[PDB]
Amino acid sequence: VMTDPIADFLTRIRNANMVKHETLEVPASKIKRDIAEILKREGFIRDVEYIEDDKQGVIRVFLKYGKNEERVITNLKRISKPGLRAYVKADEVPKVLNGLGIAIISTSEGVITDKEARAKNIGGEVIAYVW
Amino acid sequence: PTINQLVRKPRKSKVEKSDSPALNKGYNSFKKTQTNVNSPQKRGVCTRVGTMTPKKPNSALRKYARVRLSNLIEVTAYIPGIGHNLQEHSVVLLRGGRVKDLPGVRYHIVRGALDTAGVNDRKQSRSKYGTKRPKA
RNA sequence: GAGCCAGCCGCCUAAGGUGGGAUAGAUGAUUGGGGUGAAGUCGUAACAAGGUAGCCGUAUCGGAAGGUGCGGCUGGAUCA
RNA sequence: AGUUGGUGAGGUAACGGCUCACCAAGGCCACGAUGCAUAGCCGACCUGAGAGGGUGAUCGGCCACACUGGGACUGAGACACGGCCCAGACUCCUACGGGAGGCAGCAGUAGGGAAUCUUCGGCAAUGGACGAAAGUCUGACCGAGCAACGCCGCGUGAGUGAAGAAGGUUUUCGGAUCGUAAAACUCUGUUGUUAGAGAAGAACAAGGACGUUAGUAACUGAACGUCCCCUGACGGUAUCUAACCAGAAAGCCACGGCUAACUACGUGCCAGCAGCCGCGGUAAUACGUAGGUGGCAAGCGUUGUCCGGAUUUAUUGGGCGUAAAGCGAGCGCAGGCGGUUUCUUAAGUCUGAUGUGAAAGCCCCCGGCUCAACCGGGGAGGGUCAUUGGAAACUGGGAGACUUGAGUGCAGAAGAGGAGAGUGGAAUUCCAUGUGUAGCGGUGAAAUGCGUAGAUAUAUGGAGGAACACCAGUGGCGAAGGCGGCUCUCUGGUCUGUAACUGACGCUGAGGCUCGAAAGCGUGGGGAGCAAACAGGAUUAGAUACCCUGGUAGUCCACGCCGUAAACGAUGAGUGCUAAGUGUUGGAGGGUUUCCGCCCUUCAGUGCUGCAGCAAACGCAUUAAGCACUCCGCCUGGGGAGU
Repeated sequence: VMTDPIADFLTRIRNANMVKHETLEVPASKIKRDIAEILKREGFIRDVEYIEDDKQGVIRVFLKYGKNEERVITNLKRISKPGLRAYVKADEVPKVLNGLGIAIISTSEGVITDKEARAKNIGGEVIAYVW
Repeated sequence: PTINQLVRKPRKSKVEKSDSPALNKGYNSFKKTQTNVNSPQKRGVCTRVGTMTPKKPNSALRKYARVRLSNLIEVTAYIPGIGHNLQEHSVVLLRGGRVKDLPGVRYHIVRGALDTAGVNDRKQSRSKYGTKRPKA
């Protein structure tokens, strides 16, 4: 039984990236769209576009590559996996690779990156890393 | 294991042993009681002194003396240095330290520190073996 | 006279006696297995197809190592 | 079994089974009751990158005990640390009738132990008790004394000084090193000794005078302000000054690798050494002395103990093909985890204010002893705490809506899936009869054996039990163990199509229950072959074994029992994603079509090759041992022993 869909989304991206092809289809829902957006602004995902018929689905995502054929997004990792949720207070906000990476947190005012948290003194639940 | 298991399972450890039990007496007075006495030494009476043979591949005649510690437990210790004065019925101290080329003994006495006499010739490392500096 | 006290009686209970049990430790003729020991007497199961392929469960036998029978495996050489 | 609750009474500073009489049968337990065992608890200290782990001695807070066990009186306050009464063990005095006693207060004594001090001075300060005040008491306390036990500071001198004095040690006998090290000269006194000078710790009650402000008829006084006056255990102590002397003041461990620092002489698997590797049987950098060198230095080594390095209990931070480790497999209560969307609430979550987290500690700033320990002031840190205000993404709780997961309907397909009831042929063997004559059978070689009471062979018929030749295939079905002659009655599961229908009804699953090869047990049957035990024959030094001739239980049937295998793919289960090629069992669609013989698309199993990735290699790779989440089981050096 699919019991953790955000992890599935990240794993799909990691798979489709490691073999180096370009598009990707995933059943759509509330937060998946949001983390897709966040991953798009930062210069990680080339483009997304939302398409829906009668149910979930479907967030198509076109990956991004370097001109010299090298991968920009280099890995992915979930943190607050079910069974053990992980929270962080404002004076604990993680910070991956001394800035060269980002992490994504679910503040009580929405889903934002980490710098946007420390510029606001909020905590919340952390979803995932990426670098 | 899954985190939920360690929740419902203790996840213990493997508590270590000691290398010199006779130095933590299993008490005996007035009513033969339990241990908190992890001393650095004790004493006893030499019940007999002789020599014994080591195991292969070494070869010698190691000089030993069986003792009886005050806390009513038997022990077969070792004596260092060249020569000695130990004979039957003599009080002496016991310093903890194992000796590997011989099996059965894990304590050896301290030289000069008690009834036993210090070694009588050494001139270089007399701290051990209990030899007073020669003042001519 | 009221009121009070010494003395006497009554319930409660520490130590004590008796009884059947519970439980921990030393100790004992004799006995069961284990480890170690320098050179012992007996045989040679396994390692090559170790000279009857090994192994596992099981029943029986025998100075001992082991043999035998049923069922199972390949982590079996050789081989059409 | 006063246990739990109730009615009533009694009682206590005070509510209450605290105690009594009556009534009813409750209470707590897997979220660990009851029992057994160890420990006084905290501020803190030690270690660690950190999470943590281990200790609760000096200093502060609390609790509890006073020779062992009971009881209460006086009192605001005790069931009372130098108080009383009773019982008990111990010590002491009697004139025998009877009495006395409790250093776990400060010193000291015996005993135990590896191991821990003076039977000191003084109320000068601070604090207490009584007193109107002087004052008295104060082993609290302040000081003195002992112990390198800990931490901090300072000496055992400094400048110049060589072709290397003497001597050691060694040597290719040339020298080399100890070494500017010594010598010799020029200086200093922290230190030592002496003689002088020499404090801070002291603020005061009391007593004298002198006022002011409340109260009176008034002043005696009170409550504070101003001045004289009064006292040191430490102790002539800290401290300063002047004189004199290089003079009185360095040991300890180690030198083969880990590890910094090498050569002689001595002994010869003896003496001996070692934390681990290991050295020692004739030229030892490892044993012993000598001489050099290195590390620390008023200290240095050895033992004992706690944390580290240990990612070796893996939350940060490990693993299960063959190295230790997936239960033999299922069914499933409890539990852990959960599809997508609207509104809602605000337990979990983040955030704000207040209280609170003793003092001394660790840390930050500042300051005082000639610096340092130390001392002083001021700040932060620590809660999972309590109250109160916000936000609404995530998880949870409430009212909803959906259809992909799950399931049901309708239409089809395959199968050694199971139980019960009968039935077929071939073969081996025993029996009946005809023929038939001397052998059969067995081995590497032989023998034992059956035969002239006619054997083997051969032909005809009868009996009985067991297993199913060919089809048979890396084929099929089952959850696993496993299921193959044929036909019938009962009966389970899987797969493809359609998309009627309910609306997340799911997954996994400790304890429990079910199934469970072969061998084995019980009761009753049946018994052809085969065969543990056993007998005989052989080979062999021996052969209770391999080879040969016989043969009992067993192997089969019914109902019970046991519950184990290398029960294996040594590979737990659910679910989703990531190149290809090649066969094969069962399907559904589309073209060619006589396709029922090709070609194309797709679902489900089932094999071989192979790319990313992974792996210590061997290898695995859409039937992952790749990438990831959920739930379960298991492991932590080899023996001792699954004892």
